[PDB]
Amino acid sequence: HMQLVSNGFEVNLPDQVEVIVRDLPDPSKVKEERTRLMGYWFVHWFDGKLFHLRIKAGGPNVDGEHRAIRTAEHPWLLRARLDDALEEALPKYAAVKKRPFTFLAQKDELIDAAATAAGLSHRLLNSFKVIPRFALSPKIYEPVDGTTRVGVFVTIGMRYDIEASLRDLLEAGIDLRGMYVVRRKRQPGERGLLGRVRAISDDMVQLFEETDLASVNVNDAKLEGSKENFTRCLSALLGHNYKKLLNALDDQEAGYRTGPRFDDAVRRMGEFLAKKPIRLADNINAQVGDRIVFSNEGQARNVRLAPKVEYVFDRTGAKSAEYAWRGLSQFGPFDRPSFANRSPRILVVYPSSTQGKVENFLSAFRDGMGSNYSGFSKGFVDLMGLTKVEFVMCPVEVSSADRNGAHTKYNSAIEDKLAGAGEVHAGIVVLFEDHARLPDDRNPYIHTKSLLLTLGVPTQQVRMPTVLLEPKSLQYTLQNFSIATYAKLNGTPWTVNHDKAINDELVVGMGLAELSGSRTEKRQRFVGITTVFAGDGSYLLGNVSKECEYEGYSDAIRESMTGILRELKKRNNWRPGDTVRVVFHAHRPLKRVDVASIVFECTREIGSDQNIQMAFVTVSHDHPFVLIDRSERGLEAYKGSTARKGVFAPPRGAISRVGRLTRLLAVNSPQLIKRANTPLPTPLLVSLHPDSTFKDVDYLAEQALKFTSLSWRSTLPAATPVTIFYSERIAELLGRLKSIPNWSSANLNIKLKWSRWFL
RNA sequence: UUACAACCUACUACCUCG
DNA sequence: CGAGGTAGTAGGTTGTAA
Ligand SMILES: [Mg+2]
Repeated sequence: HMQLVSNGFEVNLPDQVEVIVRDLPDPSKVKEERTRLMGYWFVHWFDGKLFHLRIKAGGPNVDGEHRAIRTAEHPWLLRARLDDALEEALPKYAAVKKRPFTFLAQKDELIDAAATAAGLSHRLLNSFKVIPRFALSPKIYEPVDGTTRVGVFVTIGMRYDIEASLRDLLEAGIDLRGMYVVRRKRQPGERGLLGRVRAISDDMVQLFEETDLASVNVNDAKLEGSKENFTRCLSALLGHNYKKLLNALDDQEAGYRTGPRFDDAVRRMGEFLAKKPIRLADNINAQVGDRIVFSNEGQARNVRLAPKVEYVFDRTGAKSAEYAWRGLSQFGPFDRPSFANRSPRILVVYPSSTQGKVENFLSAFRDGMGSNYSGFSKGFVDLMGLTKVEFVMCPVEVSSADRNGAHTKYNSAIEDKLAGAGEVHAGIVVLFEDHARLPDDRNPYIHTKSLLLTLGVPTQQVRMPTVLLEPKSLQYTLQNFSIATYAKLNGTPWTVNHDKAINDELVVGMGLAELSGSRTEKRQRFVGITTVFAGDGSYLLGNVSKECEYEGYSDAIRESMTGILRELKKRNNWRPGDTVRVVFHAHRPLKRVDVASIVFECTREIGSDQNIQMAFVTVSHDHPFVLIDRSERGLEAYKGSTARKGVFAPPRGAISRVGRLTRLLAVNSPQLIKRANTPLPTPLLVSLHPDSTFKDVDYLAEQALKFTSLSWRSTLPAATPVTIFYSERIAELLGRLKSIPNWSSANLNIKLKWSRWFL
């Protein structure tokens, strides 16, 4: 876009500050000196050295060497001092966090405002609070390459908090049983979470899944400020008015979170922070400047709009579209000419009592909903170019009220049905809502997923509330169910475009899952790996991981890359002088040492005959940056609407430069924004590891964008590139399956090698 | 567990450097 | 093993399907 406005302001800083520097090779002394010199000096440890900035005349003295520190060369000093000085600039706002300074609005409280707007009241409602929370993050950025500056970035959220005495909630007739409670006050490094409520007898809450002690005094504990606890309290207290409160609260928040309202709030924060000089030290001021923009003015080259992603439906490119569903329904799937299994046999496993409902869903899915539900008129068979689909019906004698034996019944019925039947190529498993979230030792989702994956049969499962959706929602659910089921059968629904530049490119991602059976039990880490290859004008999904242990994960990345390089070379028969590029994706940066051994081992495997280029990229969701497109009017929220959605939301594929290694990428355009009250979106942050030998982060941001469009879980694009997302879905599944009796990964790389079984 | 999206809370980690 | 900058991951509730 021409000009993208950020949520940050320039901070005009002195061009240098004098400081006193002392060697301190042991960081553990810092906390003793910081305290010792409180109020008189700001101190900061960097690079084995203690840096001391005099904030005011007279107090303990410091020894060391005098140095002048030039802000252009070492912005880290004054960046850290700003964290404290912003706090000091706002003495009437109490820090609820430091670094970044985070604080509450003085008066605004939205429960009260929503209650008033809805016409509601209840004696305990003043004890439920939703309060705007602002943070001010000083960040280093580079308008133009080689030149640094510090800006202050403004972000807004809401603190949800339930102040109510547990005694008063019990006495007003809310059932506290099972609610998570936290300490009212926390000490330094003390935990918040205490456990769940078993009972309140006497002056004390009895807890289970406790973290430390098994009981705690009513007055030391509060319900955690979760949506679960708000809904459970307020629905009980307000009954059939609860809906009115909710819709009105949604309106209040929109007043802080939509584009023009966010923009206006950042404006007002800036004007407040600007009104005075912000003082860094006794005789040293900083000054909050203009809003930071991302533009191509005056030899800055800080923004671009990537072209639209093309959804690709053949090996050439004749058949492309801007949207997955419109492409698919028009051309059929990318692999239609070669797809091997025109007559899939699909086992359908379901509670016997849901038979008529399951038959209706199956008819809709297979044969279509017809021409009044135009999102899913024609059905899976014609959609995908198949000859037919045979269902093998597997009813299970199981009740929704059965909490302990549901998994056993599903599995027995599967075994018994399969033993007679011939080959089945996939299954659909239909699940009761009350079974969906049972613990894994008795969960029918995971037990049936396990048994059928062991047998080499991918499944697409579904809950009964989904089976029963009204037809206008059901059409969109059948789109997504269809896309994943076809992919489960080895199909390639679509690919995404790329330009033929170098002689081969491999992208590998890694994803984490952190699993436990409850919130009070320590999570265990598992990983997945997903690979994607450049093909002939479009990107192709490779093989995925079958092992999921987190320990050794850098070696597993290295092993995946070196094995695939070796096989890519044999296949493509690279010529002397060809260039091969390897890109890695994750939600965190790799270690420098691991980058070194990966590069070493990939370079040794490829050999001296080819050039290799390697990039290591972090994709970040939660950071302090927001992009505002003031040109964007937004769209009508539905047909004929004075309300707008995605007002000020940058276009999808907008790429802004933060610094040499970092870009912001806008993914959620007005079209994709859900409703009028949906907030201004945040972009993803794309960061290139400094040790990368391939350096074009613009190219890597556009590539990440394309990979969000490659998901076969949905017609709509994913939140993060499939290299990472598929890996998280694999890690979660494989880490759960680890503990399920009789699970074996043996078929994962045999019957299921081309099955997208993890979608 | 059709999904996409938003939010909230809780939990802690990750990388760097010495 | 700690300073320092940073933000990841899980699970719940509600609205909507480029
Ligand atoms: Mg799925």
